[PDB]
Amino acid sequence: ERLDIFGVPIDRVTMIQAVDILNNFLQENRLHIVATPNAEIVMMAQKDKEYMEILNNTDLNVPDGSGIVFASKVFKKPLPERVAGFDLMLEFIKGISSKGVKIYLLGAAAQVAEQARANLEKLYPGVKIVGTHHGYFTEEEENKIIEEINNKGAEVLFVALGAPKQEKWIYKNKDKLKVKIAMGVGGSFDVIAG
Amino acid sequence: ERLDIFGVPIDRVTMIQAVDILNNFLQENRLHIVATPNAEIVMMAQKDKEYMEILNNTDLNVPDGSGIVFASKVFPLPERVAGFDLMLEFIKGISSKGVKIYLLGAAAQVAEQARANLEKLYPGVKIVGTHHGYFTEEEENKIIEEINNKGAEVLFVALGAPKQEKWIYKNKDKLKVKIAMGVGGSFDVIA
Repeated sequence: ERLDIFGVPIDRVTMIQAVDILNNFLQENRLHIVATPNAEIVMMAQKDKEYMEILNNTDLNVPDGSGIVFASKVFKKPLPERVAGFDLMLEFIKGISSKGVKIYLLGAAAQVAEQARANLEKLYPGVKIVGTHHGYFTEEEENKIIEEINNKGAEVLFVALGAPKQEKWIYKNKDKLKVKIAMGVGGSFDVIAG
Repeated sequence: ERLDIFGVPIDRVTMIQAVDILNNFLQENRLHIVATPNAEIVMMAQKDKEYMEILNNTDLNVPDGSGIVFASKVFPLPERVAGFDLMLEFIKGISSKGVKIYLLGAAAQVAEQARANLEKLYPGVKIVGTHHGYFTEEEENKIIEEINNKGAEVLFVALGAPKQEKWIYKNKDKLKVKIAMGVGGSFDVIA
């Protein structure tokens, strides 16, 4: 089920299998941490012990980009396909948009997650995005942000802070966040906000 | 020819067109800066004025990943391209042409392992030198001099965005290469 790319475990999953695993996570009443490691993240983890530890403690590590798939070719069972973290997020949203799954968007500059919300509502009619908040917050602002996420009863939280900040923030707040899925999505809100 | 994605100019090119442009850059006696902007880079450039300036002064910006292509759907980029595949496809073509390549970046012996693996993958490839990326100021002088003395034409900079673009741009008048391109974690995955 998993392969090791320089200490980083990667779930041997296709896009469809990753979406199915995320849907199954919604049936388990606990926080699930999802990361999408790519070649850049593997490189970063070699120099960042804390990041390497987090990546070894997530519920699902979906491969992102081409580089990580190429690295897996050394194995008898390589990674089955090239997956983009961006496409995984959209495909997962698409499926839950008709199920009433409460989504929270946290990250990017002022009004970017609001614009992303407006655009996702047009793209996926019926999507339930319960709240949004910018990603250039201090540690002081953090507790009020987590309280709003929890008060709105969010089931899925997309964290557009960029790697490794997004994984580190989720992991540090793993016992505070009352969501079922927390997933780092990097620049995904910016490109949907157009 | 170029699309603006939140201030970042993106060359409206397919992978093959990008490879053809890079081949043509080898015929021009000047440094060409190549970046592969993705959604993450676009986001970084909104808060980093110096990075935004560099991305507006590169010779070629090839789209990387799905997010940036999705953003272009407003009016689009012809295809989803990975910067990693662009690097390999460009190496593949120049491996039989004697084009000198320098590998700079990544931890300890990763760049040298990447060199060994590229020599197996593309027989005839001319990688004249390698160096790790966690270098000091005194080491930069030695690296730049090695790059120029060995006569490298193509430089792959595996330092990660924005460090890779910033390092190339700061040293744009020191580097005697025809192409300098940031490649992120590309050496690690070839090693």
